Amino acid sequence: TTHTSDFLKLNPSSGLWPASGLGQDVIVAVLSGIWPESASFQDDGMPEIPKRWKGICKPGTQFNASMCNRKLIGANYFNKGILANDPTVNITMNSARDTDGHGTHCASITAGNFAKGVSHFGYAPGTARGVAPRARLAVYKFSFNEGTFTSDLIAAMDQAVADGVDMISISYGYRFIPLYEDAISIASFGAMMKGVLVSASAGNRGPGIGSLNNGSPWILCVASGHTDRTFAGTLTLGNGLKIRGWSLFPARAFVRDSPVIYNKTLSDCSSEELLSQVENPENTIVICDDNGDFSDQMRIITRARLKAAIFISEDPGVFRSATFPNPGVVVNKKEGKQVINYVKNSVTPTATITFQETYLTKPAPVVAASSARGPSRSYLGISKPDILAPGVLILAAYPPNVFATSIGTNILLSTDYILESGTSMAAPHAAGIAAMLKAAHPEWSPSAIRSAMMTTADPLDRKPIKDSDNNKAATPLDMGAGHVDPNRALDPGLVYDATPQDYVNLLCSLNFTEEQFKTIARSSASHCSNPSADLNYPSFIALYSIEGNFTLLEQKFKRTVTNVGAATYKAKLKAPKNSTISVSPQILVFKNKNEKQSYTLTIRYIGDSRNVGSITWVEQNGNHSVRSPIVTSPIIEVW
Amino acid sequence: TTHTSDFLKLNPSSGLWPASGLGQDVIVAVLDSGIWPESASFQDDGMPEIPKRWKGICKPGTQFNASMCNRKLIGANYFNKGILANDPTVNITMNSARDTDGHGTHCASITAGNFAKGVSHFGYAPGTARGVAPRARLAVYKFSFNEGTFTSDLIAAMDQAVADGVDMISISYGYRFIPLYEDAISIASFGAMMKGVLVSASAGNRGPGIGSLNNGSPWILCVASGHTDRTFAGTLTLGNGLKIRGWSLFPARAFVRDSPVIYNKTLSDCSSEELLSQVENPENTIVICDDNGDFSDQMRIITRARLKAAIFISEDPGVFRSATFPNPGVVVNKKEGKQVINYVKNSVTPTATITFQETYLDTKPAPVVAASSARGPSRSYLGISKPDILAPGVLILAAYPPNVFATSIGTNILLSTDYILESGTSMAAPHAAGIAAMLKAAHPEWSPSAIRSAMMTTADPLDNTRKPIKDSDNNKAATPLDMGAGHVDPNRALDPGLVYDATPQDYVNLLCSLNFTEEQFKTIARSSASHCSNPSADLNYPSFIALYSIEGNFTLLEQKFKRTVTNVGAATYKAKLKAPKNSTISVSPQILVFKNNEKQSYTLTIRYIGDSRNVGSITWVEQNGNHSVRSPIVTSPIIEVW
Ligand SMILES: *[C@@H]1O[C@H](CO)[C@@H](O[C@@H]2O[C@H](CO)[C@@H](O)[C@H](O)[C@H]2NC(C)=O)[C@H](O[C@@H]2O[C@@H](C)[C@@H](O)[C@@H](O)[C@@H]2O)[C@H]1NC(C)=O
Ligand SMILES: *[C@@H]1O[C@H](CO)[C@@H](O[C@@H]2O[C@H](CO)[C@@H](O)[C@H](O)[C@H]2NC(C)=O)[C@H](O[C@@H]2O[C@@H](C)[C@@H](O)[C@@H](O)[C@@H]2O)[C@H]1NC(C)=O
Ligand SMILES: *[C@@H]1O[C@H](CO)[C@@H](O[C@@H]2O[C@H](CO)[C@@H](O)[C@H](O)[C@H]2NC(C)=O)[C@H](O[C@@H]2O[C@@H](C)[C@@H](O)[C@@H](O)[C@@H]2O)[C@H]1NC(C)=O
Ligand SMILES: *[C@@H]1O[C@H](CO)[C@@H](O[C@@H]2O[C@H](CO)[C@@H](O)[C@H](O)[C@H]2NC(C)=O)[C@H](O[C@@H]2O[C@@H](C)[C@@H](O)[C@@H](O)[C@@H]2O)[C@H]1NC(C)=O
Ligand SMILES: *[C@@H]1O[C@H](CO)[C@@H](O[C@@H]2O[C@H](CO)[C@@H](O)[C@H](O)[C@H]2NC(C)=O)[C@H](O)[C@H]1NC(C)=O
Ligand SMILES: *[C@H]1O[C@H](CO)[C@@H](O)[C@H](O[C@@H]2O[C@@H](C)[C@@H](O)[C@@H](O)[C@@H]2O)[C@H]1NC(C)=O
Repeated sequence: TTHTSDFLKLNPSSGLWPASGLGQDVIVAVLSGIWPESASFQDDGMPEIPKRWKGICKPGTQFNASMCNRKLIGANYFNKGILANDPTVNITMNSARDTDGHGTHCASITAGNFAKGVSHFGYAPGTARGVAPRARLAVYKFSFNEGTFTSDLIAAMDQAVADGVDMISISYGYRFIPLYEDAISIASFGAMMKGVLVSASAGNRGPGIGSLNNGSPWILCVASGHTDRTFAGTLTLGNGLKIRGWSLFPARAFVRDSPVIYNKTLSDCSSEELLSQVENPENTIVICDDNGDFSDQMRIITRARLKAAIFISEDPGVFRSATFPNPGVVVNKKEGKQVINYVKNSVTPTATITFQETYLTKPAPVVAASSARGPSRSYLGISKPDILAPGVLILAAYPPNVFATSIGTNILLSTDYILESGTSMAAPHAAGIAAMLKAAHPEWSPSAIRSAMMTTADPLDRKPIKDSDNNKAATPLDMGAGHVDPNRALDPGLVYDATPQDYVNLLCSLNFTEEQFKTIARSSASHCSNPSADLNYPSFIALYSIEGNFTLLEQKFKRTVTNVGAATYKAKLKAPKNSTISVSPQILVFKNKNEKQSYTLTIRYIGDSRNVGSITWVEQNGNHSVRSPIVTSPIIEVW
Repeated sequence: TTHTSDFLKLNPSSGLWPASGLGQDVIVAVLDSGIWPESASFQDDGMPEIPKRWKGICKPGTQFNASMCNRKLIGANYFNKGILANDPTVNITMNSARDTDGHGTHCASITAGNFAKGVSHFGYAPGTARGVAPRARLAVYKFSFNEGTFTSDLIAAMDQAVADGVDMISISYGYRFIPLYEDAISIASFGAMMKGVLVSASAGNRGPGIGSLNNGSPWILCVASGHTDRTFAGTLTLGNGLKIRGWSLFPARAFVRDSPVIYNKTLSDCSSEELLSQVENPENTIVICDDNGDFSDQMRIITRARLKAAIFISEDPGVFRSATFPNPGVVVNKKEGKQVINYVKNSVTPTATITFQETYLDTKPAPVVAASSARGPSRSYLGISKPDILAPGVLILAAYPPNVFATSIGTNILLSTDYILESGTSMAAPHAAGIAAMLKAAHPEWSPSAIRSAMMTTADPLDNTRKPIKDSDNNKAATPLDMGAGHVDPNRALDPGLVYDATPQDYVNLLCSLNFTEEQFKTIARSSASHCSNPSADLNYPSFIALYSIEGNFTLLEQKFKRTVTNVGAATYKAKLKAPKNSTISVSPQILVFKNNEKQSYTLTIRYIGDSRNVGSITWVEQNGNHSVRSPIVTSPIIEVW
């Protein structure tokens, strides 16, 4: 977060920040605790706490009722699930204090206060701050070293909603269970019913189809993108050749004019014995061929105590990890050829590598290969995930007394700020943005706010955003509407709104037993005479069975769009491959603010493979562009 | 130097700094392995224009061009003819004033480094770095090259510096085992002195044996090295709550928390690689090392064995001068070492936690004379007490070339840095030189000798506890042969009241009394004086030494010293005497009255007997004021001279 808000174009001059006061008057809850004494959680520029708030600072182990402030305004923890499970347990950290790190990291990403002069062992240096630097923090810890319990999770969410939180951020997910057994979904439904939007991670079991979790209609489901940041061990050869490779070695290693060797017998870097046969290992650099297992090469290299290693690799796994315990660089295939060449055509080939360099990459963003993919096996009906946000190697606060990274085989390091990857990092970005949107428009519903963020998202990086796993254009099942564009989201022109009743009607059309229905609903609605699955959503999915012959299919979607800008819009269409689409009316006229207008989209398609297209309502006498993606998809095994 | 000027009490409010403008109008030359110009210490952010007086060049060379200078680094010159003449076949890789070693960059920043924000030695000693004289001008003269260092090049560098009109000279080099007329630094220094330029030189690091110093010449400011009050911590906490502030300089934020500790006499020696290789799960276990007089070997065996960490029991002063700490660990004293071992023996599942990158400014006592700081008396010239003065020289933080080996982690990882910790009289001298330079800026007419006088008679012989400064090698009171007059006290030195002055002619007369052949005489004096009808060894010096042969029977001896003291303050002083053990001293007159630059002479007389170097002093304390002019006295055997 020393760059992330810049990457999002956020700034004090104009856009969401000024409009929202950096979220000072809004409150975002974060469902493993927090390390309160971190700089990210101090309150230097914070105005008084809004009267509305009455949340507690619940005492516990190494945590007392004065631990809160105008920034970290609430702290609560929920451990009854653990105890009920086994009253024999001694909970070491019986409070909201974080002993894992995940909770601290997420909290600072979403609403970390400005923190000067931080870095990840020299990388990504600068001032850290949350996407919403003045948003209020309410911590709810349900994850403990001794266990994490579904019911505790739900108890935490319910307490947060009950506390009057403006937004909820949760970087957890469960798979393989139907909605009426899905903890986060059950609680989210409740949150939505009460006007609180929930941001949750899509999960990290990508890139296989339908691999995401938290894919519920009443949740903002967030996928993870790379930013334009990179970390360098600049590689210079004895012949002047200079290459900006990749490195995250956590110290200013000194490797200058050292002997480089390339030996096919060991070039694999998979044999400890072989590597142990290179003389003067401590002053020599070895080249490692691409063998699809970098982290094993790094381990063998680290164990053998080589000066450094040059790794040839383009495996996306490499660029999401901060594990770099031994000096070395990673280079792509072409570059790897240049290097090997230099070595073979020389006696006395040498190399120099420097570290702790950080640069601000094309193209970006890119969908992380491991970001889980739609459609939702919780509910195929509605396209997921919703939106893309930065989640690869993000810098945020961290507990000073836990393992952070490693040097050599025997040295562990700790830190105040660490780089971390995952949809876990992305979600809190969205949550903060959502919170600022809500501060700018205090009347906007959870659904409208998700709408602003979506129809305003950018699907381009100026080409279509790529999927890192295959290098082809990302789908809405990869990135939803696209990369969050906070500033635009401030002024979307049209929003696809929805009400609590609308979700009840949706839940109702699912045809669960009334007991299952009650499980999810539980006390926000009763068993519901107007079932309706066509929930007013800012995106479109068209599904097709794969059980037998494929035949031309057709689908019709009804949408209502309210004007938040008098204005008129013309629909522009781009039909998914091998399909046709049509809308009606083709034009929407608006007399004045708040007026609502409906339309119907119709797709005619055939299955076999997920094709994409879209529909944009572009303003004729203005610069508003309301975009909604469209995707066809097979009908897959649901939970 | 993130603390060092604070340790010396220097500040912008009052004292030497304001009085001198932090040395902005003065110039100090560093006879060097050169310099790394692009360092933050050598930028010119607060620097006024370069004084017109200066006409020194920015001599081009390898990777160094004529624009490499600025209002801070105002001069750069190098001298390599000695190398070439010795062998024209040589290819000098860095043929310029650019530093490829580091020593020169370190010394330069210590003496006149500009304020540099947010620096540290891998997390230790963090803060703003600055020279003892943050606005002094730098003139670099490089005579030391990777391919060689030549006496004649050294002399050529000094002469060029004097010729350039430098105000002060700093040189952290020394040679031993040679008579004055073969002593390069002395020869050149005589020339510098003759022309009103004081030379600060290190006393050397072959202490603590007697007469081990170099640069012990009457016309040189000979500087010894002290510890400061700074310490570096791996706080050690045991599983039983016991918390110990041990010593550590591991160059990263290692994470060692609640780890298993073992104490096993069979390997507690930490000298067997094989033995240590027998401890299972070495990567998660902490081993205790007994005191065996060779810590650095223990550290090597531990590092090679890849233990989580080690707890070293040691009080060896060698440990506290080194930044070599490639593996997590702590060093504890003997008592603490007992507590730890106890805890371990009386427990199953003993554990420990160590944290790093902690730095404290609380140490008592300080300063302390470094065990390795070379000791008087001068085998160059027993006649005059050496060294002259004490200054911070142990683990000093200063600039360093970014592209050279700095320190180490594990057996295979080398690190580099912009600012490094370094120990030795090498670090002390540039401290004195900067102070001398500021004194000269405050009093533009003061001679080199007067300035050395101000620094000496104003030096403090007591430590932060108000006891007499200790010798780290034995823990007894330091001698003037260990620390000269004592620890520099810049602010006081600004207003000494009385100075023991001297003139170029005075040194000629001294040189003359040495009775060298006239060729030898010419070697040293070369062209500043001619072969000298008023020989005189009683050089007007701010200290006293009384020598006694050890060749046979010891018999009551007597010595008389004549001193002249000029008043730099109308005032009157009464002499207070403290006679060295087993001896008597007397002065006359016992009182000095001053009407208004007036000069007044007196004679000190010691009656002593040899056997062992005893110390005493003579202080001229002002009756109607707060001036105190102190001069140490020391008896000494007469040892083999060079
Ligand atoms: C949870 O903490 C308890 C203390 O609050 C532990 O029992 C206390 O444990 C002491 C440590 O062995 C023991 O000296 C005390 O007699 C005992 N007394 C009480 C009432 O706390 C408990 O440890 C378990 O129960 C104790 C009594 C022993 O039987 C241990 O062997 C058990 O592990 C702690 N529970 C756990 C699972 O750690
Ligand atoms: C390339 O790969 C191997 C790295 O271990 C080297 O072979 C090994 O050489 C060792 C002595 O250098 C020897 O003890 C090992 O038995 C041997 N291992 C194997 C699998 O052969 C090889 O060195 C070359 O080949 C060996 C056999 C000797 O003939 C050496 O003199 C050769 O340099 C490494 N280097 C090269 C240039 O192939
Ligand atoms: C001193 O620098 C010279 C020029 O850079 C070196 O001579 C040159 O070395 C090159 C590499 O061997 C070679 O391509 C050039 O033809 C050669 N000659 C000239 C005029 O440049 C010189 O290297 C030494 O002398 C050469 C001729 C070889 O015999 C080497 O063995 C020598 O090292 C450098 N001298 C040294 C001591 O490095
Ligand atoms: C203290 O150190 C001894 C030397 O390392 C340990 O003995 C060594 O134990 C190894 C297995 O632990 C074994 O492979 C080595 O051959 C043996 N070496 C020597 C010189 O004794 C000893 O460990 C104890 O005694 C040994 C023989 C085994 O029986 C272990 O199980 C014992 O712990 C050391 N004793 C310590 C921890 O108590
Ligand atoms: C003298 O050395 C300086 C130091 O670089 C040269 O200036 C640099 O030139 C490079 C071009 O290769 C630039 O990238 C650096 O930023 C320049 N820095 C500046 C502002 O000096 C300078 O050009 C050299 N002059 C000559 C005549 O060689
Ligand atoms: C709890 O918070 C911190 C963390 O332990 C404690 O240091 C506080 O100690 C007590 O309050 C502070 C303000 C100080 O006066 C100290 O001396 C007290 O013991 C504690 N704070 C409170 C409000 O209990």
